[PDB]
Amino acid sequence: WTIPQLEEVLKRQRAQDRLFAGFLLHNIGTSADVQLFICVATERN
Amino acid sequence: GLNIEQLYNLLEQRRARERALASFTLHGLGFSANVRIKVCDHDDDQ
Repeated sequence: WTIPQLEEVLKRQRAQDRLFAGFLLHNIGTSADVQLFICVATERN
Repeated sequence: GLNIEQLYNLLEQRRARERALASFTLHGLGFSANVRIKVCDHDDDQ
């Protein structure tokens, strides 16, 4: 994909609604991963 | 309404029952308190 044919694709991507999660983060001393989990109701796991 | 023989028969028939018990070893913390206990499925591992 060169320059002039992906802007429409980006517009299409933005056109459809999306979900997101926000983060605020700082230095922790050692590089490490972050694992997220999605608890749901039923107890709760 | 139960007499000596009545409570007797009750005790022998009760001795044969099969029960789930919680065994407690308590001592008191200087104040009256209560403990509520709950059971859950054996799931130790959504």
